[PDB]
Amino acid sequence: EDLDTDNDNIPDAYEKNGYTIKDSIAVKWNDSFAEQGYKKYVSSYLESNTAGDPYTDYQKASGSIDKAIKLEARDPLVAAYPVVGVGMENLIISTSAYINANVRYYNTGTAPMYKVTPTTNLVLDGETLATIKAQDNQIGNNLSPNETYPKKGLSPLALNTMDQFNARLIPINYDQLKKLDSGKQIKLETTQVSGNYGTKNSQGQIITEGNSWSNYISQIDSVSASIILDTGSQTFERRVAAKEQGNPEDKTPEITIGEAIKKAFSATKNGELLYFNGIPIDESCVELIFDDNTSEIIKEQLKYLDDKKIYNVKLERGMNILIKVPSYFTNFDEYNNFPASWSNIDTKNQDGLQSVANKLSGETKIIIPMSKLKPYKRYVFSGYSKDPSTSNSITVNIKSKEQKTDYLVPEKDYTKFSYEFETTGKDSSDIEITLTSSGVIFLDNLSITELNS
Amino acid sequence: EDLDTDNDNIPDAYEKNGYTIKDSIAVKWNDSFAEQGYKKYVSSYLESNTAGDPYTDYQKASGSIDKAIKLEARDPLVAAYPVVGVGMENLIISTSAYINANVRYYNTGTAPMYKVTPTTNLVLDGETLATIKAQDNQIGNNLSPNETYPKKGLSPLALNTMDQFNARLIPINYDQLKKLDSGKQIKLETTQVSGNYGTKNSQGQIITEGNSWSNYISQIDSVSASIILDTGSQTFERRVAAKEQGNPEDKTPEITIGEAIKKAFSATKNGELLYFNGIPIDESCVELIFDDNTSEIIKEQLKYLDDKKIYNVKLERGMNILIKVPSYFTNFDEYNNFPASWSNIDTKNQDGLQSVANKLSGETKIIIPMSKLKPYKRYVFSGYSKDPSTSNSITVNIKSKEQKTDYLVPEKDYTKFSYEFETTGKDSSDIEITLTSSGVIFLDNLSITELNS
Amino acid sequence: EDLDTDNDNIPDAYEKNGYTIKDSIAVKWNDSFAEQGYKKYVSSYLESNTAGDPYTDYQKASGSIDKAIKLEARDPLVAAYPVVGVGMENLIISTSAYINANVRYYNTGTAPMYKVTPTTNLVLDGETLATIKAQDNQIGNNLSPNETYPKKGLSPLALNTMDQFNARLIPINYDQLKKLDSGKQIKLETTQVSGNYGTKNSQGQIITEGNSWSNYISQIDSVSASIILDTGSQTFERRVAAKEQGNPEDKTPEITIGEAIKKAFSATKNGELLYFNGIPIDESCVELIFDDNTSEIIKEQLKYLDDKKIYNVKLERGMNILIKVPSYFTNFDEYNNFPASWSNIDTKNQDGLQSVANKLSGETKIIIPMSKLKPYKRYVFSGYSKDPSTSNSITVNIKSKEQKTDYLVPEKDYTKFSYEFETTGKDSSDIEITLTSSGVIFLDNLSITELNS
Ligand SMILES: [Ca+2]
Ligand SMILES: [Ca+2]
Ligand SMILES: [Ca+2]
Ligand SMILES: [Ca+2]
Ligand SMILES: [Ca+2]
Ligand SMILES: [Ca+2]
Ligand SMILES: [Ca+2]
Ligand SMILES: [Ca+2]
Ligand SMILES: [Ca+2]
Repeated sequence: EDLDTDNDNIPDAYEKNGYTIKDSIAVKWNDSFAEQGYKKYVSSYLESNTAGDPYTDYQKASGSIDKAIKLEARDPLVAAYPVVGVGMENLIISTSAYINANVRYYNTGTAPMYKVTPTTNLVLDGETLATIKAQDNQIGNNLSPNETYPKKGLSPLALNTMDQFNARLIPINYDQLKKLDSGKQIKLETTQVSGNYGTKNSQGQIITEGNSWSNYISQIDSVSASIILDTGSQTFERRVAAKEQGNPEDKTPEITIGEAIKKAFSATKNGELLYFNGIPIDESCVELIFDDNTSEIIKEQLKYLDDKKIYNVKLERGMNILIKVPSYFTNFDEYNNFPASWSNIDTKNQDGLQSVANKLSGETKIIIPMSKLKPYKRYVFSGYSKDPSTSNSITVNIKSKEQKTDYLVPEKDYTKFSYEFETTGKDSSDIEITLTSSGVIFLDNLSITELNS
Repeated sequence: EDLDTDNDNIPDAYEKNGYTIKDSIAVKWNDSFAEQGYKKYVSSYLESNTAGDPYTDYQKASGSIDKAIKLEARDPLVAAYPVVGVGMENLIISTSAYINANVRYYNTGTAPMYKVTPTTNLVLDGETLATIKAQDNQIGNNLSPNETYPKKGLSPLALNTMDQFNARLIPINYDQLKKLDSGKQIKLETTQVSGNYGTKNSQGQIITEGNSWSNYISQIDSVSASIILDTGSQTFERRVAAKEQGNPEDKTPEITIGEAIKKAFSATKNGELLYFNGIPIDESCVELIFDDNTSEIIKEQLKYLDDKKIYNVKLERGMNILIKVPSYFTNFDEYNNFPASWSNIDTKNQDGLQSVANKLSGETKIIIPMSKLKPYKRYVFSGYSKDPSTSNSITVNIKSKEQKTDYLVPEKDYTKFSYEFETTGKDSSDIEITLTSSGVIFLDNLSITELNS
Repeated sequence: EDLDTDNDNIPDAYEKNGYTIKDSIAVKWNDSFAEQGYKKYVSSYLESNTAGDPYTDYQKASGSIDKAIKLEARDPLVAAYPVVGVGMENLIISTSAYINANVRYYNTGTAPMYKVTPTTNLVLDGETLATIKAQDNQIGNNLSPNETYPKKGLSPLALNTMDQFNARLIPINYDQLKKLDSGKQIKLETTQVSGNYGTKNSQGQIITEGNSWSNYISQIDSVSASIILDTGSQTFERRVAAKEQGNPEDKTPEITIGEAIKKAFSATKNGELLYFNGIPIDESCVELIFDDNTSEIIKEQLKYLDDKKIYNVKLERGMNILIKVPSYFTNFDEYNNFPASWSNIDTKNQDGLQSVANKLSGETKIIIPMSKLKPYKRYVFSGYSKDPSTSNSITVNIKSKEQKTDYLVPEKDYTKFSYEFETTGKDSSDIEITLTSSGVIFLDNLSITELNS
């Protein structure tokens, strides 16, 4: 109808159901609008800023905001939130002594952040040497998403001043140098970052002076769940709005984990498979990492669902989700990046997850060279196994810093198994993997994924 | 009706009685609204800000305030009040000499506090070495309730500057080092903290510039009673509005201590039992600590009440209440965390406080290992005893720094007994507890609670 | 009609089709208006600022903006965007030691930029010595396009102060001088530049105080493609607005690469040939340099087009295009700047690209003196070859740092061939070029172009 409780130019009936923006006006969603390229939006009819960002639902949906904001933040359920961190490129120490850093700022959010003023800590071993706020020489005027300051091809900015105006960074005593010579080196971490956001005033100009991102950080972090996606080299962090559990007046729409991922990362869905930029981010092709609360919530909710899939679990406020695209992934259909081919593989099957499976009759042993491996790193080998007989056990031998010999009992249906090991030393013993089964098994989606060192 | 004396969008009749917020409008409370999850609110019809905070009754009730504010502060009788303290994580001294601290700020209130600027004192023994206000490098942009700055996983921020811009902390003379070498160490206490609160302006943005928390601290502290709850590791401080005694024009609603606790901490009530987060905070399961004025007020009011319970005493302005969840608690029904089982215990009874009691025929002696004990600490052993005969006396022997031998005369009904002792030295004599009675007694709710060292 | 969705004084029908400004009002475009000197403008009817600059479509089209802005930015599809860089004219080092620079700012954009405050890095070899922001003494009040500060005839401005107020630039230790004496010299690069833009207020005056160019840099860079033109001595950088691919609500007009170049550089078109300032910038007379993404996009789009020309490819958002006017260019019609004439050239032909071709029967060898050559530089020799027989192969011998002997198979129609070599040392061996073919070939548009050293 024409009822607007929160006065954001979108009718309450349109917000409760689907709606789309055409010619800068909101209209009812129709299933025939998807082939033209339109997207269906849903938002709370009792709140103008469903996601908690400075931009209302209408501004996000109609694209009436800064054009450097990523389109993923045009969804009213996805918050435009800059994530900025400081990377320490180089360290210089020279005479007490003086210390200097070459650093570069990174942005992994959905919104640009003007006037970047990071605050950093200098910690050697537990003890924090100094806390430094960015001075006038170390302030970035612009920082667009998926971009750095200084940009690519430019040297990292210098940091040598402790306080305002002119100052020199200096350890308090010779003990710092004494423990530096022993073999202890210095970290750098970011405690907070200050910056501005852009709005259009009554004169049509863009102002970024009185608009502070710190006025919305606590609000966004309290009404949303965090989803992080790592692709080995690039990382993307997103916040998705979720409804309150015990609040009856909370009208935030409810979406699942897969729907939230698709909304936050704008991943193309080809019927059922989900692709980010041609890289499959489907549930069975990636590693999912959760904290204790999210893990227990998902385990509790899974038993009440017949499908029993992570992507079908309703998103809830306070969730932290990490997605790790496997470094090595083979499915015997369209991708096999392993430098060395597997042993005793039969592709003549039709019982696989997507197209076919691997009919293993005996054992499979793989020799992985360490040239394409990262030393001093923890890895996880994951896979999907199928055994209708449920009478054969699989024993696995993994070569690592400590030799691992483990046993597994496959189930009737496809079951995921993951084994964690650690590799230390580049010029060390070669990594060997072996798995032997009593009879004939089905294997699919074998992955090697890096974890924290 | 439609009479609004204070002009806060809530009718006076609705405020005097119960009311609830539905579709952003206030409506009469109905007993059938509780099963939908709604809450009943009451507030003064002669004051827009009943609790004394910057947010009016309508804004609190309808949730038109900053979303990082805890839901306990959505009650008009509970004030959104940040409680911020500075914890001194590490101390570094090195050459006169120079001193540096690694500190972290903590928030235990219901509202976020922006631009945290604490003021701290450096006291060694009585004499205050220096008073330091937080500089630009030591200011926290955001500080959400139940969160720290820097957040978990980040090193504590450094403090080495005395005055504005650039300065070095330094003792005035060698006497400081002379008495430091003797074995005297340095404390750190917070005298005041400066910060901002968030409000939405006419343009829909959030501004935290001219909004100071110091404009409301004295007002809140003068029209409210303080309730603190300690759970061994976490502490929560709340302020609950109370009416003036001699003022006839004060229309603040009157609530009891149990109702105030439930409102302030959002504790679930399962008929009669009260739980915070699964931890029972019922009157008989926790330790209640009061100052002299509150103690005498409660003792005076108890004699005029037939029920004779602390939680049924009307809350009054100026009250200070402390709740300490017992470290060890046994009730013989659903909880027994004592590492060593009790002696001569008979659970076959039906005269207990909730389900059953302990039928002790003789004596009970418990040997508590000091591995799960805190040395150099004062402890209290509390319990509930019942003796219909009223002819048997109970003598208790408690091993501590000084051996305690005390006598008790149980009453006809259940009576609470508390004994205070001190344990000194980790590698000291083991703690022994014994209590002997002439005949058969009923024992329930035995608790061991830590006190100040 | 009279429908204005974005309220920029231009009807939507006029924006969708062509329109022109007459007597400060927008009117329908007519084909008879071109002979009077009028230009046809197109812009999005759903956005007031199609290009993303602080000036709306009407202000750009009608010339209601600062008069120092170049007329190329009067097109609503071309953004008024200043490009400012710092050129290091001289370096002085003298005693640790002190360092001073003589520098001059350059502007290669379409808009003037007031209050220029560049930020620069001092890098010797990887390590960044210091980052310096322009102080009060090094700020340029005005910087017009194609102009410098200080202007021509004035000495470059001095830079010797590191921080605010008064400071002296100084290396941290003697290691800087130690590696300077070895033969390592210092670069200077610009990380960012701050400045203002001019707008007219309600009183008719021009204000450049609160108008910051950093509020529009990220917006312009995200909705436009960059085109750079280098003419050996002068460089011009432009941004041309392009539409979003997947957005159905993006109404930005679509133009080709040649049309975009003509719009951005105001190049006169004499039917088909395109001239910048009498220098032909036609597709076959210049070198086109693309990044990987633009190269693959253009290759993909070319196969779907019958004409198969770069200038007919539709411009797309995110494109980076570089145009290099060849240093030496001969076409046997109206231009031959080679100091030494070619060998075995027959101009009696009528099958050339524009007027005639070169009928080569045998081989062509050219001796190019190094007096008009730049030592330690990489060069490219390009040309167009035609062979209807398609039975003769052409072998080329190029003298350089390494002697190059390459083979080529000409096609039936005109085909472009490019060969890259490097010349090192002014007092080195003379450069020789030779190319021999089995039979009779057609040669046209022979060019020598400088590349990066
Ligand atoms: Ca609405
Ligand atoms: Ca809404
Ligand atoms: Ca498969
Ligand atoms: Ca009222
Ligand atoms: Ca009121
Ligand atoms: Ca009991
Ligand atoms: Ca228009
Ligand atoms: Ca327009
Ligand atoms: Ca020609």
